[PDB]
Amino acid sequence: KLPIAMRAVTNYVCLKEAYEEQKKKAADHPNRTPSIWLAMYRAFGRPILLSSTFRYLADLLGFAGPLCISGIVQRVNESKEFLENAHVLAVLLFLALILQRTFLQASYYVTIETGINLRGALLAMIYNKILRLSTSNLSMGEMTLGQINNLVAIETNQLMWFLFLCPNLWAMPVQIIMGVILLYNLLGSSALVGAAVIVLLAPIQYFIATKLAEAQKSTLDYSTERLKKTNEILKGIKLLKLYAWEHIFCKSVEETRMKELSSLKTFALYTSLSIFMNAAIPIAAVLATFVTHAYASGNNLKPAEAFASLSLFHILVTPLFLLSTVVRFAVKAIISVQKLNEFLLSDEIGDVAIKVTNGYFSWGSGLATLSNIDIRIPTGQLTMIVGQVGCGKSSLLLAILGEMQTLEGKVYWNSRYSVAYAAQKPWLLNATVEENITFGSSFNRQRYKAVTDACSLQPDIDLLPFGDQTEIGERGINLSGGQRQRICVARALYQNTNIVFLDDPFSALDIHLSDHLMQEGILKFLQDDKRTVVLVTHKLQYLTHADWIIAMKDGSVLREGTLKDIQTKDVELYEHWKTLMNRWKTCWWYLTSGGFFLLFLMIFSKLLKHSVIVAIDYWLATWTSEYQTFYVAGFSILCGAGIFLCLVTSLTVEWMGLTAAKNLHHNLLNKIILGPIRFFDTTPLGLILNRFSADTNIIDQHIPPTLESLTRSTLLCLSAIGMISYATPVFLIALAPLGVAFYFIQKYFRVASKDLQELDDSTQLPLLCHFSETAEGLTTIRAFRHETRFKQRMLELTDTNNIAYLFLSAANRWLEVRTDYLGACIVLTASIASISGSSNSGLVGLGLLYALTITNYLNWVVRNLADLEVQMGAVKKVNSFLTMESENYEGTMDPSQVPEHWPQEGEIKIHDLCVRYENNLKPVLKHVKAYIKPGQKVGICGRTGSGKSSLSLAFFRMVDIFDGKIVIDGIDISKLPLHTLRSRLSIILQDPILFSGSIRFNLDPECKCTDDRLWEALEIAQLKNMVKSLPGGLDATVTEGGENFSVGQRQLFCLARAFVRKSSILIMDEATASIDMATENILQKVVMTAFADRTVVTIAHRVHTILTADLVIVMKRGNILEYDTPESLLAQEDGVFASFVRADM
Ligand SMILES: CC(C)CCC[C@@H](C)[C@H]1CC[C@H]2[C@@H]3CC=C4C[C@@H](OC(=O)CCC(=O)O)CC[C@]4(C)[C@H]3CC[C@]12C
Ligand SMILES: Nc1ncnc2c1ncn2[C@@H]1O[C@H](COP(=O)(O)OP(=O)(O)OP(=O)(O)O)[C@@H](O)[C@H]1O
Ligand SMILES: Nc1ncnc2c1ncn2[C@@H]1O[C@H](COP(=O)(O)OP(=O)(O)O)[C@@H](O)[C@H]1O
Ligand SMILES: CC1(C)Oc2ccc(C#N)cc2[C@@H](N2CCCC2=O)[C@@H]1O
Ligand SMILES: [Mg+2]
Ligand SMILES: [Mg+2]
Repeated sequence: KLPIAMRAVTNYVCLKEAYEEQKKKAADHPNRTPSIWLAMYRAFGRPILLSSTFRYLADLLGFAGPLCISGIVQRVNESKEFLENAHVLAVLLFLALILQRTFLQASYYVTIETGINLRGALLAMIYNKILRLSTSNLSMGEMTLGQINNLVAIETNQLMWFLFLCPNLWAMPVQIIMGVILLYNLLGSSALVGAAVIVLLAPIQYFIATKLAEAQKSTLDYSTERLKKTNEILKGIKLLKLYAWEHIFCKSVEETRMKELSSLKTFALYTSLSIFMNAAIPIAAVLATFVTHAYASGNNLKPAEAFASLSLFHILVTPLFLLSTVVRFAVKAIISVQKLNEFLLSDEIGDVAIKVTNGYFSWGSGLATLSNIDIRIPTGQLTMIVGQVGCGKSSLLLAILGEMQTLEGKVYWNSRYSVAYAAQKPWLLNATVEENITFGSSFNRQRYKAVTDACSLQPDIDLLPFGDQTEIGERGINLSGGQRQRICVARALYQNTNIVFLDDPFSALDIHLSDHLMQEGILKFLQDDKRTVVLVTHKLQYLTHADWIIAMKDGSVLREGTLKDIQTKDVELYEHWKTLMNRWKTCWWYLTSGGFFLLFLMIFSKLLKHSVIVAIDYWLATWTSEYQTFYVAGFSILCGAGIFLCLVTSLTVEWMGLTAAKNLHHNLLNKIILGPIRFFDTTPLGLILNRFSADTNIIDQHIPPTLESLTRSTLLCLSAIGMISYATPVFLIALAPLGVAFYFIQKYFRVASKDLQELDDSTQLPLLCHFSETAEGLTTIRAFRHETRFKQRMLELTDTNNIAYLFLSAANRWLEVRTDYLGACIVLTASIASISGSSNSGLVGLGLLYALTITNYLNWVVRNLADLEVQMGAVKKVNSFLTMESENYEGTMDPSQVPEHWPQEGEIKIHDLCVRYENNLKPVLKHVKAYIKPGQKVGICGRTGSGKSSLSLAFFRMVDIFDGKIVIDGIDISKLPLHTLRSRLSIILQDPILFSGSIRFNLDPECKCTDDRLWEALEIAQLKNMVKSLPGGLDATVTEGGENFSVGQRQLFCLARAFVRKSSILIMDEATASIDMATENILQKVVMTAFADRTVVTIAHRVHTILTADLVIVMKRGNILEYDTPESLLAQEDGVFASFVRADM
């Protein structure tokens, strides 16, 4: 499989020991952080020393070119002592070249091996950190799941790619210095003038690296923010599309994209300037050197010395080809490792089954949310926790589990035992249903059947494509909320632990499913195993079954004991409870996106640049062919034109890249956000967010540099071929076999590369997904204490990905070795042809040194072409989304007919409405006919899967209608533009989607509302006091996903978000699912007293709420059964509504 040295386990252990030694060294000092760079050096240095040794030997052998060219030229110009023989020197040059290529490839192999080992070790380190970091980092905005995913995907790979190129940073300097030292021998003091111009690259490149570092840090910041906004959009597309807020968030994302593109333009300008200097300081150095020699040494250059010096200049230029690449990658890797080091230095976690005494706990801030927690959980009994929204129940659970730092008090666990946690926000991995329910336990069909029948999952799973073996979660078929929650509770029940913490498992479930889970699942199945159970529920009707009762108010336990104990001590609380219960082509498109003028300007400028650059060498050959003002003047004008064209060609390609990136991302976003909701339901969010993050990163930052390096290399190779063939017209014949050979090796490479490439992208996706599903749901993994198994799985997956990437790199090295030997053969053939069949004593030299150039740059041509193919793949992925269906916003009703206040009355008539989600699917709604008067209170009830939500989303045309007319105030909604319909009606969904920013930003993203109405709304939604007490008032922050607030408070914010709009029709779809009964009653009273004029349709979670409603509808499999007042339906014998009321009460 993977050799032991290359396993992620050993590399991780080595890097971890190095980093722990660094942490010791840091503990030695105050304000001296541990450094990843020294840890990595100490751990993985010896391989890098080996590769550096190979590189130095390669450079020393590369200096054989100058000597051999000098000898060959001198001999063409004019035993065993025949080593001067031209052919002998040519053969020695060929052998030196093959040996240099062997050493270079050995160095590359060692470096890539080390880079892959280090990538594995770093991913292991940050994965263990994920398993260690406290959730208060994500809850308070310290960081986000997206940032951690960015670490795993972009930043670690950026460090790895830099480490591939690392030996250059110290090898390129040396190779340059040696060159100067040799030039000085041939040319005397004149060569010191060129040495100064070359030395100036060090200050210049350091300055440019400073500027690039600043620009890259800014780009990374704005990329983080833009991806945050994009992810929040994609996750909440339903709410945005329902509120007509799509374009507002699109505009904000575009603003952040503009800032990111300004930072990218600074980075491109300074990258384009570094390329200009690396190219034009050699032109200037050649000028200075040879002009000075012309006017200092009276003796002219003999051809041998001239060509030796020119070859030394070529050997200097080769280092500077890759200097821009290495400075770019080093500047990116420095930022990357700053981010990694910030991540790895963060906050980390610190009878009677559980006994908490005098416990003050806080959510990683400094102010206590729980105080005076004196509780005990009796062993093997049912403990129920009851409290209004935001009273510390989930806080209490995650405190016992130790997930929030303790300020005072103790918890005793008569080290922690494995506790089965069913979190309030259910978490599902990307495995099958069976894997999520078993969750790392031996399959037992008897227990599995018992659990599945206690959670009523059987009818729901047999409706799935592959019953019980269908992939679930992100990247798989998306289950409804109730299905996901019941799968999570099934997971909790199936495990063989003794303590089961269930945090409100009945939020999404209806009355029948909830009662079934309570009777068969908790009271019967768990009490048979005699397992401790802690329930956090608002279902007060279940308090009769409770064995122990904890009551929580305002963060502190108000009273604790059996029901009778509470009745005897706190008569008030018991009476309150009783009252409440009432008892390719893509490449051409990328090039053309410039506009047919940037492309042709680029290509013509590059060709002219190389024409002049090669004319410089031809001119030097002709000039030194003597053994003057005219030659100096011609040389100067050629060099100046070369510098100018270098500047132009540098700018053009980067500008092309900028424009292409901007247009690609803009089209992608403005087409994704206009798609139908069916597209987002069907397509996994991963397949879209990856386009937005990884493919966008490639398009922005990876394609322009690869393309420019490819063009430079290919034109250097073509220039060398042209010069050689001109010097020796016979070489063209020799170009027939070799060229053909090229075409073959590449061919073979492809049929493997492609294959391996697919593998390397199919084995990386699991790994990344793991880092996701552990970053999310971390508290669950640490509640079951399955951290060891997840570490093992991460090591396995990273080993697999490393095997795949190692084979990919091995194929690349195969092709590179083959092309290097082909280039050595090209050099040999050109050398022989020039020695034997060239006219002048100067053309032999040009042919030889340009053959050397061919060998030097053909390798880069091949490598960069392969990389550019793999990246045009990503451009193809991004372009694929411009063929989406676009929701029809146009509308047909003339805007003149639509009044200025269209829902002015709020009377809805639904005539023969039949709704389906996709064509050739079951009609969820069947010939429903409804008539709600203006200013009428309508309550719709039914069992899960009865089309309540379909009937709700019908008004906003998020479900495709087969037949039926929905007339709101005399207008068929089918004619209106989508926005005038979706903006003038307000709907409160069941899932509390919440965006990052202030409270204001979540209540009115347009900022078109005064603070007074925001306070009115937050008063109706019962959140006025909590916001008044919050640090920043209405400007208080809301971290991504609303994690810093309770679930109930998230829902109440979602209710205020609807109350602000103040439209005439309010569709409340199970809005009080997570709200407790105490808050829910007062909230309903206030909403009825405030919206008494408007028309509200309430799809109710409990029938008690819709008892005081003007009209009641009961749905059953898409059919309205009873249509009358609640009194009539109650008085009907054996009626459905009457049965609902008994169960709910
Ligand atoms: C000119 C000849 C003799 C050698 C060609 C390369 C070298 C000049 C070396 C010596 C100094 C090196 C540069 C000096 C330091 C930096 C900055 C470094 O990034 C940072 O320093 C962080 C940014 C910051 O300081 O805020 C990235 C590598 C780089 C460009 C180095 C790249 C390789 C350089 C140019
Ligand atoms: N992840 C979190 N990070 C920081 N503060 C939090 C977090 N969750 C809740 N809080 C704060 O803790 C207080 C208690 O909320 P908690 O999380 O215990 O809700 P809960 O009572 O379990 O929820 P509900 O009963 O509505 O389902 C709230 O004021 C909230 O501000
Ligand atoms: N996103 C969806 N795409 C296709 N069909 C769905 C989707 N959601 C629900 N359904 C189907 O429509 C029917 C009614 O679902 P729904 O309207 O969600 O019921 P409820 O009113 O209880 O929410 C169900 O039988 C279900 O199979
Ligand atoms: C004028 C010369 C000495 O200086 C430069 C400057 C920039 C670049 C580039 N890229 C290349 C070169 C030399 N060439 C031209 C073809 C191969 C090579 O090394 C030039 O012969
Ligand atoms: Mg809760
Ligand atoms: Mg529903």
